[PDB]
Amino acid sequence: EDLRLHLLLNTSVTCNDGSPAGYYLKESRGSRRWLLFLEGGWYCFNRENCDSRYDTMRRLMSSRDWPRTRTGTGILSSQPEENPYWWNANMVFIPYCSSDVWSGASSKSEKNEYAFMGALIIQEVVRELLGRGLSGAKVLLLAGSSAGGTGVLLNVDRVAEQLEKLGYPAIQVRGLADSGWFLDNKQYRHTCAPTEAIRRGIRYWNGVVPERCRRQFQEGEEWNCFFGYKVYPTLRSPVFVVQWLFDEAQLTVDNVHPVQEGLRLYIQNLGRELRHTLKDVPASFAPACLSHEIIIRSHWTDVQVKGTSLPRALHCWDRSLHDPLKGCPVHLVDSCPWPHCNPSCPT
Ligand SMILES: O=C(O)CSc1nccc2ccccc12
Ligand SMILES: *[C@@H]1O[C@H](CO)[C@@H](O)[C@H](O)[C@H]1NC(C)=O
Repeated sequence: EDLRLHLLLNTSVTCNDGSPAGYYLKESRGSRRWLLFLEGGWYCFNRENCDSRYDTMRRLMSSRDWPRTRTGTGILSSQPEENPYWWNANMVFIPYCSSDVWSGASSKSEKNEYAFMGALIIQEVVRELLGRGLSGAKVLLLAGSSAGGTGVLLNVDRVAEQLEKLGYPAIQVRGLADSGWFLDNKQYRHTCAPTEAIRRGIRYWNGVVPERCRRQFQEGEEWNCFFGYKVYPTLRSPVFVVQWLFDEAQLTVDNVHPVQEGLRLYIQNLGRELRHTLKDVPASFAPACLSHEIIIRSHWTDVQVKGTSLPRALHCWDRSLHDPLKGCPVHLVDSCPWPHCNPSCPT
């Protein structure tokens, strides 16, 4: 059940402090399915708050203290009872140590105290995994939670193009974005809010975004591509979107903590706004819960939207991509308007 750590052989691809990045691997011979999960954990957009993050969240900025193994949980689990969806797949857990929402491509030098290479970590991991079985893969599912979910949206197309120009058009690259579908909305009450943090982060990380999204918003406005409802329509790879309607990180950046009318309308409008952004997303799972992340939580099989679980919804999504399905829905968005109106929400 354990995934074994492999630091990157290309030591030029580093975490924030210059230590090498890496990945955790549990191989599954006899399986051409490969799951590459992107860890979340917020971000940092200037020297000062990155220094604070280095004091108290150093494992998200450095590999010096990483454990040698890690137990696969939820969709990374290998037992069918915990992971009905992809229990037999090759499991990859990519630690989040770049603090850049998996967007940076900047090395640390005399002018940069930290390296932000999240976009290069994903590519270098994919490159070093071909020699360990990925070259024979049939499906590469790029998954991620929180900032890792947004990292899927930023990197799923880049993963497909890298394998294309490397002589592997048979590997079908897909994305699974969990809790990374954020809104650049107005805060309930008025450090940089959210939309200004990404604006400064891109310049601080020299972050990169999907090409077609970059061409729409152009120079100075690439921060728009960090938000799912604006970057998703420009992606070519199939992406399944998992999003709590009332995400805790979304409420945090909205300064939402007996609910009076003003806050009630704000919460119900947020749930409404998120539903609207998913109306055109065919493969989606959006329960009306106040929570954060799901796909690597051990009890991720418990939540249901309209009677269908997330593992089943992901199974139906696989079927839909096998070249319209009866009793196998892929678009599952709660309609009720308040946190925990879905009885299967976590407690
Ligand atoms: O990683 C985590 O737990 C939270 S990440 C996060 N939160 C809120 C808004 C964001 C916007 C853009 C990108 C990431 C965002
Ligand atoms: C290591 O990674 C860097 C940055 O992505 C790249 O420029 C370099 O060519 C890589 N080296 C090898 C041997 O792959």
